[PDB]
Amino acid sequence: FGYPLSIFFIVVNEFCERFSYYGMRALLILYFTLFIGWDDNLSTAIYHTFVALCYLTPILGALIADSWLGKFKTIVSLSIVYTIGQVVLAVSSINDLTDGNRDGTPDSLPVHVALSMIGLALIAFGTGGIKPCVSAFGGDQFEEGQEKQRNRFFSIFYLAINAGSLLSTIITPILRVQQCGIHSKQACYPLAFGVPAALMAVSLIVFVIGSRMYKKFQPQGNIMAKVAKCIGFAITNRIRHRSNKFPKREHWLDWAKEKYDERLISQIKMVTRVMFLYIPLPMFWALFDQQGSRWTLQATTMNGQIGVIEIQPDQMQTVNAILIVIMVPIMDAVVYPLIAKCGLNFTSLKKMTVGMFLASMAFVAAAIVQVEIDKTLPVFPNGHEVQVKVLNIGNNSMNISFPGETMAVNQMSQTGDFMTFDVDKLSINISSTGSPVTPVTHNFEQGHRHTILVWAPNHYRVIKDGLDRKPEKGQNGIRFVNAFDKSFDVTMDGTVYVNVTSHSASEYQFFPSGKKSFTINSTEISQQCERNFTSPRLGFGSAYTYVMGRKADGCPELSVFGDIPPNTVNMALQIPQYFLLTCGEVVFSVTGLEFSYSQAPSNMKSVLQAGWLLTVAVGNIIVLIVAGAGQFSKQWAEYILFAALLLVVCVIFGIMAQFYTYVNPAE
Repeated sequence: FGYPLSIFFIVVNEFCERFSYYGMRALLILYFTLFIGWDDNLSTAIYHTFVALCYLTPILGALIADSWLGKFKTIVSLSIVYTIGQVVLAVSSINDLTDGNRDGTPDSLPVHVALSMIGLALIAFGTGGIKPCVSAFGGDQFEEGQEKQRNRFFSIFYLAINAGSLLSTIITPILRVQQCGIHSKQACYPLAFGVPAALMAVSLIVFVIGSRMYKKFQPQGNIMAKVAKCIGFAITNRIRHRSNKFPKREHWLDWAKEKYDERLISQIKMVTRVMFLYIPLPMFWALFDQQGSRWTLQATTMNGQIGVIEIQPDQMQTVNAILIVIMVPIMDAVVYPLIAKCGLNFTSLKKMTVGMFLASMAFVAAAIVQVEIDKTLPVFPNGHEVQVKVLNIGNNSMNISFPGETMAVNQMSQTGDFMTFDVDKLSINISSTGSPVTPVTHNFEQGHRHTILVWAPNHYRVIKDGLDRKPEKGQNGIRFVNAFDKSFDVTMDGTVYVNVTSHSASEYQFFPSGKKSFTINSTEISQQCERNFTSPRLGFGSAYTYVMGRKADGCPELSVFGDIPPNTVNMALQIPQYFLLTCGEVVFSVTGLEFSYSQAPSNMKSVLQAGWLLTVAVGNIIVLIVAGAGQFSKQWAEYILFAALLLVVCVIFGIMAQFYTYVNPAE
């Protein structure tokens, strides 16, 4: 190979940039959901504000590059700002800052969240600035060699962007969940945010110099005229005047005489036409980004596919990337067999319409899958009702008499699932074979779950659960229940249960996933029986009750009786969702960019990109004003609402496609 290695250099630049951006996105959503956790709606709102700012930035970056700075200076400065933002956010994620002085001033609102917002704003600025420059500059470098140098360029660059996304998401998710082997930090986010910063550092080192050969491009889009036109006709028509000439045509033509009256204004009219076409696109773009955000939120509460290997909450975007790559080549031949042996030809505008329809199908599938999830969800009753279960810890079976129903609870067994009763209508009676009926005498507080431990017909007690608010942001929980005459203490995974009183229950605390061993110490159980036991498979968001009874020799035996079961649905459902949304994105994006490009002069290729980015940003703002403001129901509500809006936009775009004059060899 030749000494000029610019190809490797720029493709490495692309890899690093995309890697960092997608890692940032995934961890952003899963951390705003988990660590700070203002609210799910607020989290997705902040994520979509970040995305909207990132997609609004590129036009500002191009204007700043046009104004005073140079292309190289602009790109390097924006890369530096992007790296600084990532680093400062990563520092914000870690909570420790060792200081000689003991004085700590959080500056009213927490330093954590404030530094996080500053970092995200900085990285939005940086990414928006750095995104457009590289491809255009590489094309302008040596377009002459279209024969095969240009072809190799495009191929390697495509491989690069595709890979930079996939590895990004997978590796970021993996890193996130790692208890690092350093000074005690059970945190997750510091290292995961730190990793992409190194790639930006290297890429900036990769882009240190131009190897004594580049080219300079100051003018981009002529923003002066683009604002002058608007201010001109608006001011001229607005002021109190006769306006006896043409309402909008004469002023437009006049200002064209005043300023650029040449191909400039002609092509401005040209694009103003193709853009009025873009106008209704926002919904599709809003839907794809809302997808990323709230789907990573819905995947948070599904199953995990423990299977052979856990899938991890934020790896469904990996499904998106994989399918994108695989089908992009498939689409060219299989899905376009030309006329083949049928009677239809398939046009770009109806291709975009079909893409919107496929996206609507993706979101209706999302809605039905979301409904399928609620088949198993902790209800947690509202006030004025209580939720009661009975657990047997004695050596005999009792017949528990609920109002209207009586069931027998065997030795070392529990009743069915939690049953809710009215506070005023609750009357529980306890009796066994040959024993008198003993009614319960306790004041059950409304809106709470109660467990009844019975070891004798005339002996019972009431224990409140106290988890009426789900596993909160935590994963899974556990209690311990004492069936021994004397109390015991247990240390499980380093956490110590202290003085679990006789015939009572221990309090709740959360532990990480996996099998955990515990050691139970008491004066009632001697040292000969090994007091260590290992937990059976523990799921996400679950809670279990462990009862320590007497064996034949009296040594403790394990008793697993779940109250809140682990959530189960299998991410398979996210797979149809992602297949359909992928197909949609592919066809829509490719067709639109090419058709928009085909009906425009080569001179304003950048203006179409600006329109595309503005469309995506407006869609993000729409998702913002829908998600942050509207809080009525679960994911199903806005899923259905977005599907309906997208279908309406699809039919409107079809009608618009029925009436459009196209263009010709642009002349």
